Amino acid sequence: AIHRTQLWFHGRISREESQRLIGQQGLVDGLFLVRESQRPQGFVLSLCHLQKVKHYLILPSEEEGRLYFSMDDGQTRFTDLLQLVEFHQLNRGILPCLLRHCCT
Amino acid sequence: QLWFHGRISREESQRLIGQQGLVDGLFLVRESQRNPQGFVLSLCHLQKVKHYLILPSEERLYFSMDDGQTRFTDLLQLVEFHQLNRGILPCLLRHCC
Amino acid sequence: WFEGYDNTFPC
Repeated sequence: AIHRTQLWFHGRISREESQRLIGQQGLVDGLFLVRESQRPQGFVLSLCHLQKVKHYLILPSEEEGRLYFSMDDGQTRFTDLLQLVEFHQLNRGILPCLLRHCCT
Repeated sequence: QLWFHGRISREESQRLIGQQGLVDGLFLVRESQRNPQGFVLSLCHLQKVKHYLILPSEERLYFSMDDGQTRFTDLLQLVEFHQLNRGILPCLLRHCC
Repeated sequence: WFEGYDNTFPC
């Protein structure tokens, strides 16, 4: 719920709307936002790379018995979305580029 | 010889692993459908079964779960390696289904 | 992978 205090968080918007928003802010490489998946406790990171918006699914899992999030089916795990974003500003991980600029 | 289950479905593997206790590190290897060349590593972690594709390629024939970053000449070597080391896995393999 | 997304990682 802290991700709601983040400006890169757009809550529940469609893929189309996320690509319009990223377009509006100039399709800069590493321009990104995070949003709700249409069908829960799941999210999409929408990221511009080489003038294209790509979409990375972030899925929740439990663990004794607390939720974490992952983009790689649990190989890399995060307590919350802020941790995930902050990680990927510095490390590409599975992404094609760093997260460089917030899409507001 | 135990861990290789020839061909069985994904579900069939989930049921086999299930009825052996859903324990951490409980695992089996199976052939895929298809890719007759392909294989799958069915592994239980947190009472959940996950399935890791094992694909062959050529440089020299090798298998990989991660597109060539980590290579094995055959399935046995991959298994033995992952008894000691996690690799891309969530836990070590230690129990044969 | 995840069908419909751009996730790429060890499968």
